[PDB]
Amino acid sequence: AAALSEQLAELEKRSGGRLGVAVLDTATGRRIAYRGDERFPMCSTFKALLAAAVLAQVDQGKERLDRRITYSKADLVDYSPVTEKHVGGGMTVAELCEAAITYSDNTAANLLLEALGGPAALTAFLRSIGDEVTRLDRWEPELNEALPGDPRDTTTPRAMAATLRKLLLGDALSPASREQLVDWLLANKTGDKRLRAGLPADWRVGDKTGTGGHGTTNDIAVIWPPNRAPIVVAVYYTESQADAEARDAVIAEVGRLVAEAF
Ligand code: NA
Ligand code: NA
Repeated sequence: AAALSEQLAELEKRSGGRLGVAVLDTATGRRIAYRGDERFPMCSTFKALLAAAVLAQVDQGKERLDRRITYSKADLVDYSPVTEKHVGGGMTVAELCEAAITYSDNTAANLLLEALGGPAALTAFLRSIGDEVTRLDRWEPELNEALPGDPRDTTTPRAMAATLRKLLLGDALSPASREQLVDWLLANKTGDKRLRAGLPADWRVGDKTGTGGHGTTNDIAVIWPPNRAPIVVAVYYTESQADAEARDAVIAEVGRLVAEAF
């Protein structure tokens, strides 16, 4: 037999690449990590944090979810499945948050960054809620480059699990904004082959995925088993030589290992 952290090490060994995991069981405070303090490229997982920062502006009376943002075809960057349909007519701030979170729409994220004040404003938001580790440096789509050894646009699994707990289950947002943020992650459409695929069917998942260069596949989540306190799980996987479906399977296996331990 072996501890969960040892099981994750064996998963890493047979999969190749570099795997980072942090888990927090909020019932007990049980915490476990594997490469929990190493930096990993966030890729789209930052969009959960971006939406939170926007909601904090709403909480402060500095932004409105129903504000309509009009843009142009010149704004469209790689991978924008929702915003590329709304150059005509635009989209509201809420719709952009939903697109960014549930479809990993890259232009939506840039438009929300523009509304917020950019990557330094998002990073400042994170410092203000006690995350001294996570950093957004670039805009879409360059922030997905995921160069090994590059500290730009990175987090650690422990920092991200702590931040996601703070945002979805903590004091950072108003009750209404916290509910809205949870709502968006519960509605995610990009995660069915990742953590969700390894968890029992009646566990409820709110998650945000990330995908990038140098074989990067990520998934961060708050998970509610039936009639039980939530578990926060952050998974970062990079420097893999495996194809996208195989990397999804690595994350799904982390989910299964977590479900078999907890
Ligand atoms: Na910790
Ligand atoms: Na593939």
